[PDB]
Amino acid sequence: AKKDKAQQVADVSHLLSTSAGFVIFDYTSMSAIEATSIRKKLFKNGSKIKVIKNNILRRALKAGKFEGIDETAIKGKLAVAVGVNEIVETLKAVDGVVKAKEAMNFVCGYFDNRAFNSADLEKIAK
Amino acid sequence: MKVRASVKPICKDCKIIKRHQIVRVICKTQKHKQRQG
Amino acid sequence: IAKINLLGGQAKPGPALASVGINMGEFTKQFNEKTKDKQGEMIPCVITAYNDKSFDFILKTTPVSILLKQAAKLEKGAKNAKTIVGKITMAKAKEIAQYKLVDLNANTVEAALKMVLGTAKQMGIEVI
Amino acid sequence: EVTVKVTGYTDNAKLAVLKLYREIAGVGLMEAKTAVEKLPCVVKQDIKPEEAEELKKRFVEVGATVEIK
Amino acid sequence: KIGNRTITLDPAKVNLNFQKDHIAVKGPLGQIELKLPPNLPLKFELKDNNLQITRNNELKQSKIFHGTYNALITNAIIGVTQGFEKKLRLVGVGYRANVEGETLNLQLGYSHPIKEKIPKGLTVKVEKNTEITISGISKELVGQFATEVRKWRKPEPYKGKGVLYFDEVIVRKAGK
Amino acid sequence: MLQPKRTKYRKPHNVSYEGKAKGNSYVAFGEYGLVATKGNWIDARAIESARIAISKCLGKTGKMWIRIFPHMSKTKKPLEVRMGSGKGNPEFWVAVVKQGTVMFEVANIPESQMIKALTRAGHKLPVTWKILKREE
Amino acid sequence: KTGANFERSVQSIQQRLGVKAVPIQLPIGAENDFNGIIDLIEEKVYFFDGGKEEKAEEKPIPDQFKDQVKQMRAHLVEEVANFDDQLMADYLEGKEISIADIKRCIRKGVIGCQFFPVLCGSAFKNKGIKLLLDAVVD
RNA sequence: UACUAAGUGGAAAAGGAUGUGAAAGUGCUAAAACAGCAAGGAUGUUGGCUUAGAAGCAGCCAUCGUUUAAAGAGUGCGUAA
Repeated sequence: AKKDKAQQVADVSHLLSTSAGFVIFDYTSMSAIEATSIRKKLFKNGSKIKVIKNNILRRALKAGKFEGIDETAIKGKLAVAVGVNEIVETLKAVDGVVKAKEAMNFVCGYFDNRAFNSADLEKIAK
Repeated sequence: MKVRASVKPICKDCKIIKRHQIVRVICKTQKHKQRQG
Repeated sequence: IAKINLLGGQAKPGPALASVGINMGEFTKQFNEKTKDKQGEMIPCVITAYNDKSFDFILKTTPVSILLKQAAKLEKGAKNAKTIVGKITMAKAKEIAQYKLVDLNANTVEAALKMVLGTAKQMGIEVI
Repeated sequence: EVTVKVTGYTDNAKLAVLKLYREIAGVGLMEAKTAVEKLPCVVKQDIKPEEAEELKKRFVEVGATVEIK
Repeated sequence: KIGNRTITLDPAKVNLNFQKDHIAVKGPLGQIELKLPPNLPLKFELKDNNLQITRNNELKQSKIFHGTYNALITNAIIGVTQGFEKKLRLVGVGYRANVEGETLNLQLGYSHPIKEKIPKGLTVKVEKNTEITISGISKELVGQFATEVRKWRKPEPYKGKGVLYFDEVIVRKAGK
Repeated sequence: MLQPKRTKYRKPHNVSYEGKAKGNSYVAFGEYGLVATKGNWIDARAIESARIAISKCLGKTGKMWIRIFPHMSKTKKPLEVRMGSGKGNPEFWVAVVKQGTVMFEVANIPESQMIKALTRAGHKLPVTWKILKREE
Repeated sequence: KTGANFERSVQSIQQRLGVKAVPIQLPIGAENDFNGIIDLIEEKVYFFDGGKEEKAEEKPIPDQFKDQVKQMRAHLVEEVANFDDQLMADYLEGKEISIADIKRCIRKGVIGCQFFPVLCGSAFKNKGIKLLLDAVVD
């Protein structure tokens, strides 16, 4: 119920706090085959790939001590690449996937909490 | 459009309409539709 | 798009594949020489439905859904899971699961073994 | 993927190179001749290395400058 | 739901006046007229950039009124600001159409000439002999007119030859 | 089809089906059951038609029990005869059911196919059937 | 006749058989407006007769289809370019080859089964069969 | 004071029904639940009898697992599979 919602909000907020790097990106017609391909690209990598509920997502990023309180966790299939622990490999892989398609919808987040544009991200990661 | 006395949904689409206060059973196909069933 | 699985001895069989828009001799020779090391066996192929359709065909390793009969040293894949047909050592099953680990959604050898057990459920013989 | 492009001809065999461009897939006289009249012209793309290797083999057997990847 | 269906008003040129039997909608695409039924327990209040309707009682038919009149107002607005159109694909061998004045006459399967009258507010255009576009003024008028056009001949499951609405498909039946 | 062994008298009263359930007034052996909302008479042919319907829709397993056995019999007075020569000629056997009587019970292949089979059985008899579940 | 589409025929021949059939002459009209032929070997020939062929109307090739000829012309000699190298030299030069020469080349092709010509006409309308007879003789 | 939409009243049933109204309950949700819509809706896997193939799904017999938020040897339609 909502108590479990709050408990999971606290858990994922703590996970985000200890894993300072986390970036959320949405993409059009999210197919299962391409999701499997990108997930297999992050083999044995802590980052998780899913879509979580928008309400619980906004509550989590509210309680996650992260940039913003409720900004973009609405209006679209909220694909989430929850960066966990090491997020350099995750950052490079998700950015390569972003450049792979026509354009991936930059929702929010950063590689270690201090927002910069993705053009800056692809060059700092390099 | 069949005539019966016990309507039961045979196909996926076997909906009913009391159109002009007269009951017609209709289906996506032209065969499974009914009348006064 | 459909799935296909046929003999590796020759890619010439299959009229549906030749009618996609790719020359018969093209994929025939290409597959037959890409499987020249090991052919004359059942192999699952995958191809797409492209407009130009010059060559968009690739193969996969030998299917593992009823292939445990190869490891079970028997044939006649059972319809019903009522009796057991034989025994397979767990070492070989785990080695095969690792051998097919990279292919599928499984990310560790254990998940591939779970899938092997799931597909062996029907056969009547489980991972033993 | 590896492709092959025909550079400057040898023996100036316009007929022969036109037939070479025809034998790739069974193209007609008009399009093949227009392609040949342009010195840079790709034969085919999206093919495996072996068949492109035989394509280049024919191209060097007939005789012409050959550009490949 | 539709009992709670907000209709935004565009007073740029689309202005609505109410007579309890005639609702007039002025806009760029001519003018729409809605024949309000008599003695309605529903109040259709116009306001700033929005239109709100509310029943003054609690009746089963009042909910149907709430849905239907909201639907009618929405259709009137969209018609007076954009209108509606249909694309008709006439799949045949010798089948074709051409218009003279207000009479569209046809070359179809009968040995008899075919003619039909075109109502006002429904502009038809025949680019190629087998394609027609019908830009209507209301979904009711255009739908009924399209049904009248297709009632002469319709495609069959054995063969598709007739006035397709450019969005339908047929099945295949064995013709020996 | 289902008849008694010996009959000391072949000619009882005509029959009356009035009254409420006296014996077998409930379901006591199955998991689902069928009850009659009105007292009627069930002859051999309809009983066998219902039984074969149940057997066909039962599948491979399924346990069924009738709460009664066809006991009563009917007589037919000769046709095109004038009034009064005795009684009728003995005829088919029949079972009497009263208003509100549970007649049949099922188990083994549960409630989905149970209700399907019960409908199959009841669609052969004039009685306005009523499906129930035996409670434990 | 309804359904007699020139494109349908000239595509179906190659799809079903692929015999490199060369369409020589071009019609004028589509099953109702059929009124003559755009000759390739010679100038256009109008046929106003709806039956019982008696006269052929010699006319210059229509302007809007000159290019329609040229492409096919640039193919037709090219289609008989598989017989000699001098024809290819002329094609490179762009020099026109004599109509009699290309006619004999098509004759050699058809008798040798290298290719086969295609002509148009309607039996119920009797248009352009004199062209067929001329081709048969030549 | 409730009901009517059948002129039921003002003849009849086997039957069937989101007909109407009332009552007794049972769950979630304004964070926006449900309907619709923009989508995805996947792999081992075309499991085997067999239809001069078993292939998702003529049918028949088993009737699981992996990632996922999601996917059922599949929910069905439908295809020669």
